[PDB]
Amino acid sequence: KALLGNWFEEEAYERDRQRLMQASAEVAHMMAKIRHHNAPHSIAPIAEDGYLRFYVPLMLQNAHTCGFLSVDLDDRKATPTGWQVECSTAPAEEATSRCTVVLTPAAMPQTDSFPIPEDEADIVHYGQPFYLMTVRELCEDPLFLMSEFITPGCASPVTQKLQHTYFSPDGGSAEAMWCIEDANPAFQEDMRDHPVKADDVIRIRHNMTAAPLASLREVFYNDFGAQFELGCGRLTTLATKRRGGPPALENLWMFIHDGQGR
Amino acid sequence: REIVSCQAGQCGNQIGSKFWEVISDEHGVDPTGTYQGDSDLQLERINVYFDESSGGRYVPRAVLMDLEPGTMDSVRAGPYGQLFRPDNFIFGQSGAGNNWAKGHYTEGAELIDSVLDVCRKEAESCDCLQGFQLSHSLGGGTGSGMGTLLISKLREEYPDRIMMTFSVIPSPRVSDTVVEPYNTTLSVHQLVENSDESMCIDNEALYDICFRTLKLTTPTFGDLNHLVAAVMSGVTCCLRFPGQLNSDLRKLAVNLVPFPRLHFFMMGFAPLTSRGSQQYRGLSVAELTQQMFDAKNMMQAADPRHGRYLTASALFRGRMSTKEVDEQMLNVQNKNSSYFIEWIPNNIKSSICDIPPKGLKMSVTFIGNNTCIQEMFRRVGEQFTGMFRRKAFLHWYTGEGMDEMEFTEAESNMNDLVSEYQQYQDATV
Amino acid sequence: REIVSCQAGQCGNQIGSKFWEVISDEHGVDPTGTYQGDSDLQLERINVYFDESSGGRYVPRAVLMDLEPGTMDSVRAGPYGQLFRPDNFIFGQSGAGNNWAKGHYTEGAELIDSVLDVCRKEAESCDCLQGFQLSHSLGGGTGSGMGTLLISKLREEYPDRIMMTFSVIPSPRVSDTVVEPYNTTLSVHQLVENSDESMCIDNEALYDICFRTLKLTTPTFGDLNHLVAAVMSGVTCCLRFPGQLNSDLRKLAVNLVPFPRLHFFMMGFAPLTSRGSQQYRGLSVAELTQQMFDAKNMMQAADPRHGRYLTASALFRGRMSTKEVDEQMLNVQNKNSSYFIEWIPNNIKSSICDIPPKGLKMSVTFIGNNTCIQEMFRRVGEQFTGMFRRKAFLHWYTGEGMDEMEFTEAESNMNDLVSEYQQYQDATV
Amino acid sequence: MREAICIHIGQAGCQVGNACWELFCLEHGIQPDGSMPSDKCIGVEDDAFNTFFSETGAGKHVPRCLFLDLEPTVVDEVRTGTYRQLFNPEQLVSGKEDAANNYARGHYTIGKEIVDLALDRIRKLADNCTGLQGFMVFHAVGGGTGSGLGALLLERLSVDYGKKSKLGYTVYPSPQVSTAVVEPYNCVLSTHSLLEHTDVATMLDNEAIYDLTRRSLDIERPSYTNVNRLIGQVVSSLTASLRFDGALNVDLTEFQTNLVPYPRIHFVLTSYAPVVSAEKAYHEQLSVADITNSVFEPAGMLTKCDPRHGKYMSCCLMYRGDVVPKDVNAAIATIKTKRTIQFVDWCPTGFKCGINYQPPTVVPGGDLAKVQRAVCMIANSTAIAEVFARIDHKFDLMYSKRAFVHWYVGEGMEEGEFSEAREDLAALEKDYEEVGAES
Amino acid sequence: PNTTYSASYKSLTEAQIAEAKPPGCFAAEAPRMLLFHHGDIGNIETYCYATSELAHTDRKKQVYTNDEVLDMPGVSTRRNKTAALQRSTMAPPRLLPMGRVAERERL
Amino acid sequence: FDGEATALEHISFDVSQPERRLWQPGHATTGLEGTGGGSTYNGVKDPW
Amino acid sequence: SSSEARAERLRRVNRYKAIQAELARQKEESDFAAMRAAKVKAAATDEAL
Ligand SMILES: Nc1nc2c(ncn2[C@@H]2O[C@H](COP(=O)(O)OP(=O)(O)OP(=O)(O)O)[C@@H](O)[C@H]2O)c(=O)[nH]1
Ligand SMILES: Nc1nc2c(ncn2[C@@H]2O[C@H](COP(=O)(O)OP(=O)(O)O)[C@@H](O)[C@H]2O)c(=O)[nH]1
Ligand SMILES: Nc1nc2c(ncn2[C@@H]2O[C@H](COP(=O)(O)OP(=O)(O)O)[C@@H](O)[C@H]2O)c(=O)[nH]1
Ligand SMILES: [Mg+2]
Repeated sequence: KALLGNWFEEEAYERDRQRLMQASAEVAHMMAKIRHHNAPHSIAPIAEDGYLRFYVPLMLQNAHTCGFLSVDLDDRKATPTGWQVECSTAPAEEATSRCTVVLTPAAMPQTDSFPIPEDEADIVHYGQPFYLMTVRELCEDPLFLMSEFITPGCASPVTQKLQHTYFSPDGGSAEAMWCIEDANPAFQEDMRDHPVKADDVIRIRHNMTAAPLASLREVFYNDFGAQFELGCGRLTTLATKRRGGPPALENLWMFIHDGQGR
Repeated sequence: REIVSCQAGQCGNQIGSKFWEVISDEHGVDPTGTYQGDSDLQLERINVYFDESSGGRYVPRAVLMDLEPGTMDSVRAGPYGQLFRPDNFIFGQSGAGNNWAKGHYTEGAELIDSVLDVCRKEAESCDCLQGFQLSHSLGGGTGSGMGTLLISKLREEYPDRIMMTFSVIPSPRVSDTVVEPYNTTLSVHQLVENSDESMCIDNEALYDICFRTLKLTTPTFGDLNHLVAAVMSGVTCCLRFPGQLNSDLRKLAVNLVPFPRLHFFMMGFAPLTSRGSQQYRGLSVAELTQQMFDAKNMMQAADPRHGRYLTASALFRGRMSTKEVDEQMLNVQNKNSSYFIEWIPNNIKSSICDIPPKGLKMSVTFIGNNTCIQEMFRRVGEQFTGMFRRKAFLHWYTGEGMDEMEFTEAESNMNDLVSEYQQYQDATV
Repeated sequence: REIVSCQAGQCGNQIGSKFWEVISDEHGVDPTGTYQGDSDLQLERINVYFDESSGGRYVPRAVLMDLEPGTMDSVRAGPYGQLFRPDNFIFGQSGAGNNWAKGHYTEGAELIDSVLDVCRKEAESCDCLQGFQLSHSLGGGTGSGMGTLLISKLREEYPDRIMMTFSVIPSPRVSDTVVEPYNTTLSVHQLVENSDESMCIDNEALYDICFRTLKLTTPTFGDLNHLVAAVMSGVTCCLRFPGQLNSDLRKLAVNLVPFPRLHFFMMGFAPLTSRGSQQYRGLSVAELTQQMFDAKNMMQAADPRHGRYLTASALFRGRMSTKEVDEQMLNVQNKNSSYFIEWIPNNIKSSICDIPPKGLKMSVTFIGNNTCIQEMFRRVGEQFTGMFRRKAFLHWYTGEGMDEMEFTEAESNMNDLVSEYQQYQDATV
Repeated sequence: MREAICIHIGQAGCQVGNACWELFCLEHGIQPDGSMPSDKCIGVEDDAFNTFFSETGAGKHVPRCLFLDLEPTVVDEVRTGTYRQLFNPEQLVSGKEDAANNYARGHYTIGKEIVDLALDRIRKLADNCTGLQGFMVFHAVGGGTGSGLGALLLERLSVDYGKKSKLGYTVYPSPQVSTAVVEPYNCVLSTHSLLEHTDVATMLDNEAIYDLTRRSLDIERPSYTNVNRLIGQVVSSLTASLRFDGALNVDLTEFQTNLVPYPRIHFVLTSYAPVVSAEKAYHEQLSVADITNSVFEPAGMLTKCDPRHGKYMSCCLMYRGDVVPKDVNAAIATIKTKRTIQFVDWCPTGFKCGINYQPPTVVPGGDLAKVQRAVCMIANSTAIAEVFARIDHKFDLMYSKRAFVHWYVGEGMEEGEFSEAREDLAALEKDYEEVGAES
Repeated sequence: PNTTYSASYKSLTEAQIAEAKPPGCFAAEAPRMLLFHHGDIGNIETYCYATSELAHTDRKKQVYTNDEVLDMPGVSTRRNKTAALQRSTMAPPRLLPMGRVAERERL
Repeated sequence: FDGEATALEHISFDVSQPERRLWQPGHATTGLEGTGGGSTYNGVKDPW
Repeated sequence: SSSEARAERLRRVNRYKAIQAELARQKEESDFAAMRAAKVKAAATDEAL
């Protein structure tokens, strides 16, 4: 441009500015992360009897937010307990590798529960503890969904009404067990050996806390958009003495390959 | 060496529920009773707090007791509603009305029979009872009066056993009752006579801790219950797990109680860090000792500088060498000799458990028989005299058949214990 | 060994946190606190400015101090701002209001208790600290008033320990405050009686270097603080790194302080060059020495030509031969003997540090106790006395709490030290 | 933190408040419904609105304002207006009968029956604010409500909230244009209150704004709307330091001590530049030095009081936009070298510089143009004695034989109050002359 | 049929609200190396070598000449403590079961 | 000698009381191998 | 906490500000180069015609 003043010095300043810089890399990394997370995954269908199966990819859907359980691999925390990867509920169209999960059996049953039959070895039964694992493609280490006790420094990411649920590689642990139950707490006393059907609306409990998984439909903006807060805790319209009546839609879930909640 | 616990009142019910929360977390016990620990260390001494069934289910040795039925109707809806025995829930039709007289003489009496029945069940179910723990609040009617009645009957039945008492001392800064001084005065002398050594909490001290140490805004009573439950779990750490320097409740009482009446202790936990400062702080034994002897970490609304430590106990937890944990407290004694007492050389007693709490490399629970414990009793006595001079709120107590002279007897016991603490604080060799 | 730093006010806080970026760069520390240095030369003395946590993160020994929550939020505005410990962030609800009295007596004094608490905790954390460091500006209220208030207790508690303070003294050309002469006059006497050595920083000379020595078109405060960060890194480079000729804080003090009242240093940096002409400047010790002693390069807005160097110090950094690092000092002394006092032969303390800042071949920091500090002190004292004669702006201070004649005492402590520098400016043997 | 409570006394105060509040909503991105859109691009919400807006659990932002006026027309029309959902239905107090341009009526008869409720609303505003910085009272002493009720309110604030900072943006009578015959009476009666219980008073005469907008915006007939837009722009420039971060941030008490040399001297002029129309906004290079020179120009001032007749005692320059601490320094140095403006001898520095990175916003449908940078003045100078010398001369002219004084007497005011205010204004002349006198 | 308040203080749309506030100016700060660097800024080198390490070495194994000791771009090869520290503190990121390892250490 | 490392290698996966290990196993993968088909409630190896 | 939340907001707003300034400089340079190339090819086409 005009050579008034210290034009040569400004030009050298600018040129060495770009030289030292040598934004675009950050945008490319962001796009690569989005592509890696949203790489579609094939979830297994319902075969023969409509019973949920183990060792198969599946989509976990909430009945209130209509979203699916998802985990964002970045934005973590390194606590003494281990790695802390934030999980939430997101509105997804296809079964992306980010928002898909697989159920695997756990070690210790109820010690009151019945021995599961040989033919139903691969079928998850009501109240049978299981780990929720991210599929292989998301990350070469396994991530396990687990909650923990509500403490002074433990709560939901923004709100504090529910507990802190998260994905972490600290699997094969007591905290990482999750058990399955039907929509009615009253009816979850006699169906404990029966297989769980896929098509029915269903509910997830965390064994250590004895609290059901839920999502408050509270939006927090994560790097993938606007996620719904996810936590553990029984939510009821009336704060009665015992609660446990008509379960709020926060705590209801579903594990169907085909079909979606409303 | 089983320790069998009881929870009296709704305060006691909540504090014991989250105490069992912490204990089940440490021992790997699921809310349904299944043991799901990682190593055999948890299972080695799981019998102190739980007993196994025919199917292997672990049941806590806990007795839930309260005149108000709603508290135990609701605790069944908690995480461990199904963990406790169904027959260990002992409820009355109506609450004590925050009335010590009817909680200890009229409504407690008709229910203390069943409470003693269940307590004897749990006591005789074990091969060697180590202590009767009881968590309650002294500012209420059912927690204080009926709890003290339970303590009296337990002391009569088992004179040579430890009487663990976790009593929530009420404070006027967080006062939510008006018969607070009455109940505190009527329960404290029963605690003095019928408990080998007490363990006393303040809601306001816990609030100060959560304000200026944890840096947290507005949770419910769950935070205070979590801190007190951590202390309750840590006091028996050496009993429940191996360590370089083991200890038990009787050893703690021997090392902390120089005279039978002087058995009130203030507690402190370490380490405590804010939500976003756990990894900004280096967990070391020096930091743990500093937090132990820091006032803001004291869970008791008594200033340690006003008094002197008769004795102190440090139940440390975690892998660490013994010299930097005992010489450190020798050094703090050397630097704060004015805060200690001369005629007891090395008021400090140290115990080491080798299993730290989950998520912490090392920790410690502090216990102190400081003479500053008399501040709360002075305040309670002043409030009691102010209320009693005008005979205020006394017809409720006198209508339950409790005598007039008992209030003066409680006043005399308060003055006697305060005089003992003061005359041992200012005593010279 | 280690030096614990404190930052006061907006200027001091921003300068110190911008310096912590330079320190973390030198020691190979990411904002997350993890260590990434490629050699043990950056790790063997990392404890000088850092302390390790449980997870290995190196937290700076920095005590941030101000009265503005916004200033506490924006002090960590740099990329390395997350490195600071959250508990050290201490601030008041209401700012100083550009008032020395408010920062020193009433509103900043109620927080100096917490300042001393955290500072004493950090000092006791290390083995034994070699000295304290401060970064502040006398133009403002909270940086000057409460900074002097803090160094008061620092000197009282640690009488025999070094007290370095980097004080920014604003000039009337660059002045943006009317109570600036009041604050400077009230703080200078505290620096005199409180600090063993204190270099002065003037935004006028800083801007002069940024305009016609760096030849930059638009440097803001962020680029302005770079010279200060570089020089206050080179002051302790010898502490943090090896060298052919070591030095430390007392090394510099004993050689730059002939008399106790003479510890105000004007000081600068080298090498400096325009970004249009780096590849034409041949980096050598002769060029370094040439650019050390010229008036423009030094970052104090009073030329050395009107004064006589009482003494000077040259902290070189980088692998350089010891012959010409010091015969250059000899040669400049012999060709400018009129600019150096005769009664102190060989006025130059030359020291060599082994490791220069990374990305820099060689560097040197110049710290001189020349007598033209009386120039800044006169140009501020004349304003102070002119604005004090007519009682201007004194009502804020008097209402805030300071006595009327305390300002007369401060002016006296200006004038006596000004005369002290005068009577050695033209001293004869 | 840093909450500031806005009070609007009288019709002029209410309309100035409406202008500054639409400006604040525009700056903070608040719709008239009271809601703020979620900034999805960043993902976490600002806290800059806290100083002027209080959050509700439903996410609605309630302004921290109290509209106090003794007659219901303006407040009812606001209740009917666009910002009805935004404004709190309370804190919008309406009287039943107007003060009728009577200081005695606004301070002695109608003032008492509404000052209790006004203080109740003020307390409900203050206890919400956990970091209350101070009060900003917009009013015109020329009228009856703004004079009398304003004086009473200042009395109660001074006696109940201690030494909390108070910023009285007062519209004083102009040299020639005035809309009342008893306006100088109200002004001279209210000078006592604005001298005793006002920490910093800001001059807002009308002719200066009128001619500034006429010649700078090239607009033939702008109105109260435009002058209130300028007043809101000035107050927003003054208060933006604590809302948006800058190179040099100055709070209310931060520049109060730098502004006020003596407790009796707190009446300050103001100006703003560049106040430039869109047509010529993109042709001139509005540099920092250029805008500083425009501010210091006696014509380019929001107060009709020539500074050359007096001497500057303390100037505070609030820059917003892409200014740099060295461009402001260079402008300051060049203008110190320049001699047509005089600074008092006992204040060598005499300059305060605050810098903010937030360029001023533009009100849609307004006259101010989009400019990259701007700067406002708070100048305490001895020239302000001129306006008082005009107003007290007018008061003496009408008081020589007691014009319009039976109205004040019949409202419970003693005849000696006028005389008392007269020597109060005489002392406010004398102290300014003394501080302006050379040592 | 209308008032001045209605005519001037009109309703505002979302786009108008967004456009009224202008994006604030961003202060420009020079990088650290940019302000203090000499030579080629594109290839920044390091001089973290010790004079004692370079001069005093096993002469039979390896020798550094005088001018090479005085100036040479590189970093010292003594990194045992740094290697130990990195080992202690061990494209989707890796999240090892350090939590389970810590639990096993605790038990 | 890495005492903690060899402890994790051997002691953590060691079994001291196989009776207890079978009776109340937690998250243990060692020692769970018991008698193969010895314990059937039917009391006979024959089908139910 | 309020302090950490406000500081993190400052983090992201400053980062966004820096990116905006950076690609504003890039778009200025790109527009300059595009104008240069467009007029060079326009002059070539004019001479050819
Ligand atoms: N700058 C400015 N001045 C105004 C505005 N409205 C009124 N004024 C002036 O303020 C002066 C005093 O106000 P008043 O007209 O008396 O209204 P008031 O303040 O409510 O007092 P009352 O008439 O008793 O209700 C008038 O003479 C007007 O010239 C306005 O919107 N902006
Ligand atoms: N820490 C804690 N304290 C409690 C809880 N519930 C009540 N309190 C305290 O107990 C006191 C009231 O005693 P109260 O519960 O009525 O006694 P009770 O009726 O005999 O059980 C109050 O001062 C509370 O501070 C709780 O869940 N946790
Ligand atoms: N070099 C430099 N000077 C600064 C900076 N910030 C403020 N200042 C100077 O500090 C003076 C004002 O100090 P102030 O911020 O009021 O100090 P405080 O009140 O203690 O925070 C101004 O004259 C500036 O020149 C900075 O980042 N760098
Ligand atoms: Mg009116």
